[PDB]
Formats: sequence, structure tokens, C-alpha cells
Amino acid sequence: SNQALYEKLEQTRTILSVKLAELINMTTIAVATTSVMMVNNQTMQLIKNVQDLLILTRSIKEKWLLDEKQIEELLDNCIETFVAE
Amino acid sequence: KHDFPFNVDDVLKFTFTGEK
Amino acid sequence: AELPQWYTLQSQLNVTLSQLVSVTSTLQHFQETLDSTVVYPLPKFPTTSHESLVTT
Amino acid sequence: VQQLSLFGSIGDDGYDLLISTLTTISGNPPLLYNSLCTVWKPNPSYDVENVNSRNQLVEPNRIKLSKEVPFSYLIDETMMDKPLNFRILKSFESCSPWSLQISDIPAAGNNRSVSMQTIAETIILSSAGKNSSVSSLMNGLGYVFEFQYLTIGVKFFMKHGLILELQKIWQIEEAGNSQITSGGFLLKAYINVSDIDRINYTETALMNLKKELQGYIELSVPDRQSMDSRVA
Amino acid sequence: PYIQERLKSLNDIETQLCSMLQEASQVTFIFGELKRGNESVKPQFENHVKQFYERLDKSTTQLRKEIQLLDENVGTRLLPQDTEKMEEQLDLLSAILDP
Amino acid sequence: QFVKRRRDMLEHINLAMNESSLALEFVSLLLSSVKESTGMSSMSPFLRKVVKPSSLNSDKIPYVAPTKKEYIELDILNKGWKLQSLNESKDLLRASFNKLSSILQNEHDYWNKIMQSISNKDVIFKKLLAIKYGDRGIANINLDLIPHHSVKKFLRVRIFTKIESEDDYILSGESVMDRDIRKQIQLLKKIIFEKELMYQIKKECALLISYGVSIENENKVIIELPNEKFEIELLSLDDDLPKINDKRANLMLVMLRLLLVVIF
Repeated sequence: SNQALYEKLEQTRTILSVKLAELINMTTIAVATTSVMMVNNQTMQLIKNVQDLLILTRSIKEKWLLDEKQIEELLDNCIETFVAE
Repeated sequence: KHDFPFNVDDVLKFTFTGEK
Repeated sequence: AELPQWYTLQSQLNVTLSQLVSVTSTLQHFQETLDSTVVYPLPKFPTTSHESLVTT
Repeated sequence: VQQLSLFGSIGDDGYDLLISTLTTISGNPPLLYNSLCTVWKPNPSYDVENVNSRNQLVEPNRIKLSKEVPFSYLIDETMMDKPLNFRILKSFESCSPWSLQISDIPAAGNNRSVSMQTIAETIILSSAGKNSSVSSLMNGLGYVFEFQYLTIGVKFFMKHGLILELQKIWQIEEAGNSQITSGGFLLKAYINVSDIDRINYTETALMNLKKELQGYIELSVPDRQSMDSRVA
Repeated sequence: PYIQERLKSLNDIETQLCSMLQEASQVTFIFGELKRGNESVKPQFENHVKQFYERLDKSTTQLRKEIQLLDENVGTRLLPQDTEKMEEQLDLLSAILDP
Repeated sequence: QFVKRRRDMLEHINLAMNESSLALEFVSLLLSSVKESTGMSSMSPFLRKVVKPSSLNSDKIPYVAPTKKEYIELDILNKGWKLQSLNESKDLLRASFNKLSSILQNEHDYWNKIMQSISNKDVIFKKLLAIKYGDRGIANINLDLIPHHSVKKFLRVRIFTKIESEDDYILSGESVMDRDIRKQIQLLKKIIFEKELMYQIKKECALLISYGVSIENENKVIIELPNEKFEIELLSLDDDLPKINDKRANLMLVMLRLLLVVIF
């Protein structure tokens, strides 16, 4: 089940970094408004990627989570003192 | 900068017949 | 009353953004052709009854 | 007696892992035990027609007598001063009350889930007289000593009469003791049933054990020819 | 303990993610400063982005190594009573008979 | 608080639906000029009876786009909108930095609180973390253990004595009562343990009924003797020294728990 964390986590890292570079290369170049919302959606996707990393590390943490003489004498004095014979 | 023992049938056959 | 799952919401939002970008791309690709023609209704048009609609 | 068993085999390295696994599953520590089994085969010097008085064919079968013996006769000099637990296996006038048993060939049926076997058993309490030895008794019945094997291992007590025997088996001879399970431990999972509903329920217990242990140790069904003690 | 120290290391990785967020607000904010028409905030920009990808790379090495520890801990130190009550009653009884 | 936000959703998405529908109708009606009726299929029943096929104007005018592209009046707007994009991105990223910072703080405190509840001596089980005492409670967040706050069911035994009146009895003895995570573990284990022993006593008086040991209250049984009298009660700390039999009651209770351990 760790290979799914390898491929999934690594994919989230590549999408985060590469999508960040695509972001900065799209912030620097109704086309303007479409750039506004494409950049904003890339930013929010980076936020969801960071939150995804936090959830996966949380899943990692959850994976880390998931003699006889003293009795004879003691009971002897206990019974003798109890009954007061 | 960055990169991306034995055989169960033979043992039981010994326990029931004694052949090795 | 209560918002459902977020996967369907974000998916529909991604479809909306895909449609907007898909329309703006072809629109910006054909910006010289649409500016080289005029469109206005023909006599075959019930304008004697409704006039503001044709303006809209 | 109908015994339903499923066998397996492990190595000398995963012994602690299997003991810990079965300890966490059964919730009880293993119990160290041992048993000696002597097999008596028909006397080759004597010849008897394999037929009953009712003109019916008779198949010759071996007779196995098993008993117990304390570990004081098993621990030598280099084994002293050690904890009496499951970690020992990794370092390898009258007569006594014997246990007389005869095992038959398991039932047929392709794609079977369990290994049902019919075994007759009577308890030999004691004896007396001139020839009071168990060997002379078997010679009087018409059987001679063929071979014997001493097995030492651990057993568990779960539910529904299931027994897990993780044991090693040695052959007791005069020239030397050869280890048959050299390299690992023999695993067993049998239930002794004295009805169709109880037999199918026992098969359900064994299938639940194999399903629970699926992935770790595999419990297959042994061959019938490997459990047939008939003389040929 | 083992899971205590490793849990603290995971918390350190989470703080490295927080630092990744600091360097994110720094690359975006100081980047916007670079796009306002200023070039004097360039060295601290490049240093903040280099620290961004460096802290991220350290998070990848320590996190992947941690998952390797998860793979190499299965079976060993990771799972795939009335005695204390009796001794409690014995110590309590001895406390009664001997105040 | 939130219904207003739902109405904001209905308003924004409502306006988006209006502009999208009007845009679709405009595109279809603009299409109807050059149509073979293929684009009239996107119309409404009114637009179909209003517009007609092979209609409107198909005339052509010279190009106006390149003359506007030669001007440099558009780059200004582009730069402005991109700058605003940068600012908004910075703001949202900083807000997310605050939220994730607080979340990491609180959750890290939670982990630092869990470290004292798990190693190999402290036992833990399993979308929350449960724990069995004797039932099974659920552990949540300092930390607290919520069972099924709660009553303190701790039983006690009192020893009575009949004086020269040969009629009733007087109180002569009574057992003393003594009061983070492991503390609640041991306390609740004592609660379930003593309540289980009391359940065994309730299952005991039904067979000791003929020997004088009579059961009266579900949490109070009496024992009749020709000279003395015992009372076993299971109460909390809300109901109810020259006494002498205070030690015999303690020894009697310790013998009760010891006998229960013998049964186990």
C-alpha cells in the first residue's frame, strides 16, 4: 500500500512544482480575465495540493498508530484479623 | 537542481509410513 | 440546505472553466472573420409586434 | 473419530513471527509438548489370508501407539539453564498407558476443502503376566516393531476444537536421530469430530482459518497417499 | 520512544511544509514586486525560491525515507490483565495490615 | 450565517445562468443567418417562429481587427489585470498560510498529547480511537475519556452489630473510600470491575436466598446473622470516627476482589 503513496505523493509534488512554474509563466504573459481565473485556479490547485500532502502525511501518522509465602501469610493474618478468632 | 523448507506430503508420508 | 460533496462541485467548476476557455480560444482564433460581416434581420421577421426584443 | 486437518510448513526464521501472530490471534501463549509414536507392522514371518470369516476382503493396516514423556529425558547437558517455553525448539514391571490407533485412507472427492480421516482409537491402560512388555503384547496380537518417531512442538487452543500443531519430528534409531523437518517447522490445524452439520461447520472453521491466515502461511490439503498407512 | 521521535520528525516535515508556504508567499509577493518595475528585490527573490525548492527537496528526501521506514518496520516493531489487579490487591492488603 | 451564503450562491449562479442563456440565444440567432437549419436547433419555440431560414444579412465589410491591433492601447489593460491577479493570489496564499498554520498548531498539540498514550505499555485500539477498560470508551481531545460527566459507582461494605437489645443492629464498621489518561483508565477499570463483582453478587443472592442472604435493592443486598448483620451497597459519593470494624470491612472487600480474581 506504500507504492500508492509513492506514485500518488510524487504525482502531487510534480503537479505542485510544475503547475507552479506554469503559474508564474502564465502570470507574466477577455484574454486578460481568463488569465486572472486560470492563475487563480492554479493557485487554488496548489493549495489543494498542499492540503493533500497534509492529509497524506496524516495518513502516514495513522499508519504509525495502527510470592506464595506473602499470600499465605497475608491472607492468614487477613482471615485471623477478619474473624477475630 | 533536483531529480525526479521441506515437503509436507513427504513429512506426513514419514509419519504414516516411515519412508525417507 | 447542506452542501453535498466537494468533488462534484470542483468537477463541475472545472467543466465550467473548460467551457469558458474553450469558447475564448476559438473566439480569439476567429476575430478577424467575425469583424468582416454584418448581421441584421430580414423582412421575414415579426418586428411589427415586438421591437425591443430585436434590440436586445 | 473424524479428524479434519490442514497442514503447512515454515522455516527456522519465521518461528518467532508465527508464534507472535498466532499469539495475537488466539490470545494465548503456546504450550510446549512432545509425543513418541511407535508403528507396528504385520509380522512378515507369519502369513494369513487377507479375508474375514464372512468371505470379505481385508486390507492390512499399520497400528500406531503413541504416549507422552517428560522433558527431563529429552534435555541433555548443553540444554540446561534455559527458559521452559517455545524458544527451546530453535535450539534443536508393567507397561505405560499406550494409545492404540489405526488411521484409514482419507475420503475421496476432487477440489476438497479439508482432509477428513477415520482413525480408530483404544486406550491401553496397563498389562501383567509373564510377557507384560508392550512389545511382547504386540507380538502376541501379531505385529512387530517397524519404526518410531518422536515429535516436539507447540500447540494452541482456539475455538470450535481447532488445534495448531507447530512441531518438529525426529526418527529415533540406534545409528542416529535424523531430523525429517530439517529447515523448518511442520504446521497442523485439526479438529476432532465424534453429523453433517457439524462436519460442514468444522469445514467452515477451517476455511475461516485459511482465509484469516491467507497472505502469511498457506494451509493446503495433503495428498491421500501421504496419509495411507496400509501395508503393500 | 520510536513512534514518538518519528512522530516529532513528521511534525518537523509539516513545519517544513509551513516553510514551503512562507517561501510561496515570498515568491508570489516578491515576484509581484519584481513585476511592479523594481529589480532591487531580485537577490532575496532568487534566495527565497532556492530555499523553496531546497526545503521542498528536503521534505521529499525525509518523507520518502520515512515511508521507507514504514516499509522496513512491518513485522519488527509494528503490528501488521488480572495480574496487575491481583498485585494491586496484595499491595493494598499489605497496606491495610501494615499502615 | 450560512443561509445568506446559500442565497449568494443562488444569486451568483442565477446571474451566470442568465448571461449564459442569453449568450446561447444570441449565438443561435446570429447563426440563423447562414444556417441550413442546423443552428436553429439551439433555439426556443419563440425564436423558431420569429426568425426564418435563409434570412438576415450576409454582407461583408473590410477588416477592422488589424488596424486596432497596430495600436498599443490594449497592453495597458493586460498589465493591469495581470497585476491584480498577482495581488489576489498573494492574498489568498497568505490566508491559506494562516489557516494551515493554526491547523498545524492544534493538531501538533494533539499528537504531543497522544505520545503519552501509546508505546507498548499503554494500549490503544481503533474513525476515532477507542479503548477497552474491563465496555469500550472512545478517546478524544487535554485529553478526555468519555464512556457510555459520569457517576462514580464504587461499592462499599458496612459491618453491623446487635447489642443487648436483641432486636436491631447498629453501624460498627464501614470501608474507607479513596478518590491523566492512565488515571481515568485505572478508575474506569475499577468502576467496571466493582460493578461486575456486584453483578456476581446479584447472581449470588438468588442462590443464597435460603441461607439468610436476602437481596432487597438492585444495588443493595443484606446478610442476616443471629448475632451480626452485613450490608453490601453500590452507591456514589452523594448519598451518606468511633467505629471499630473499619478494618474488617476493608479486609472483607480486598478478599472480595481477590476471590473475583480467583474466579478469573
